[PDB]
Amino acid sequence: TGDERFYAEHLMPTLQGLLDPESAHRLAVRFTSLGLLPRFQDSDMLEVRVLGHKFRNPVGIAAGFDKHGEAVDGLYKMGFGFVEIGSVTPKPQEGNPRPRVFRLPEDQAVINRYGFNSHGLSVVEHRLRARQQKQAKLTEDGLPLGVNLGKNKTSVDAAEDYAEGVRVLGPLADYLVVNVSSPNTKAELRRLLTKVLQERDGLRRVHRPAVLVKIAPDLTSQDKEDIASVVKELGIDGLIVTNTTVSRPAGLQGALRSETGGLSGKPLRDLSTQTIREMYALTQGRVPIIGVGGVSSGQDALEKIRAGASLVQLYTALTFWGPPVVGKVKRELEALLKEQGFGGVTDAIGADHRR
Ligand SMILES: Cc1cc2nc3c(=O)[nH]c(=O)nc-3n(C[C@H](O)[C@H](O)[C@H](O)COP(=O)(O)O)c2cc1C
Ligand SMILES: CC(=O)Nc1ccc(C#Cc2cccc(N)c2)cc1
Ligand SMILES: O=C(O)c1cc(=O)[nH]c(=O)[nH]1
Ligand SMILES: [Cl-]
Repeated sequence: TGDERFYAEHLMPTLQGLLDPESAHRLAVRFTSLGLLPRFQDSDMLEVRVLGHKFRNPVGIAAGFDKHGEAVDGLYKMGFGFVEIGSVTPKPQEGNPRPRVFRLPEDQAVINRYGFNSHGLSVVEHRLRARQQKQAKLTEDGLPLGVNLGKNKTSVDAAEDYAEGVRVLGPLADYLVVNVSSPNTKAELRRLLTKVLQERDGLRRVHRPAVLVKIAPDLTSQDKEDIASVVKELGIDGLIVTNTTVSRPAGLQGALRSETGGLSGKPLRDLSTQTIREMYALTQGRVPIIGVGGVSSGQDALEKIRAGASLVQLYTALTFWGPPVVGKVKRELEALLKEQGFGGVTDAIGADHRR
């Protein structure tokens, strides 16, 4: 380990006693944008090709860490195979009043109710424009960029909010995420998606992103049936499974366990894996899934891959372990793939459903 141990057992715990969660978040974004990051060689086993793109490795940074697109380059430096920014809202909005981010150290969990604090499409548009061609080279080198699209608190036409997002940031993105799963803000989902896809199809070819839908882990069985049906009917390019949970699993110990918000981290892990498993089966393994929820090790990552994920993301784990957790997850995942007889990540995708 080395750096891993220093960060996990000394640094992060020190920073956590000195800074509230949102200050820590804000300072992490600044340092990451500045390249102030701890100083793992990518191997051919971790490469994934999906959503029409090469991913040097399958470990991405989930939405919500870089909501405004300020640290994209620093996140590739940290070793993420792909970066997702957002959620971005059409117009700028401040989000919920503070405090709105809460630490549950005894559960390796976080509760957040940011409320889609966003700089807005226009600010984020120019931020991405200033590095558009640098990003084109990154994408070509297997380091793609995703943009997560939200809706303003006050909007009166949710589908037009997403359509404006497709129009404004779609041309700068490798894939788009239609986030219909924040807990902080069937033919009707079909209405929404039909309209996002038509707007996406209306973009010039070199500027035409894949479109993914991100779902909650709190869906009824009927909701998952209806989502799987529409996704396959409309040709949605993939799913992100899952957002945070508004449930509170039995056994939470943190004093702030009853704060309103979505719960992330280790108590969400297997709820998210089970939702990946179900969605993979309802879509017959034909719809790429990015698996997200409580990933902090190679075993966490592989369990979601085996359940049906082509790619994984993490966020809360970064808040406890720091940047070295990216190399840790990737090192452990490679070793586990060899240990279980998988030629590479690709071979492991959905492996549980074939056993
Ligand atoms: C503080 C915080 C903010 C988040 N903001 C967003 C967001 O704006 N949009 C989004 O789709 N997901 C958001 N998420 C969800 C993450 O992208 C991810 O789905 C979730 O936290 C599970 O992964 P994790 O357990 O590894 O963190 C947020 C999560 C956290 C903890
Ligand atoms: C809620 C939340 O976002 N929490 C959080 C996220 C990230 C960090 C960090 C960090 C870090 C550590 C070393 C170098 C650099 N650039 C950044 C801390 C807290
Ligand atoms: O901005 C938020 O509060 C937020 C959005 C989202 O999609 N997920 C989450 O946990 N929080
Ligand atoms: Cl648990």
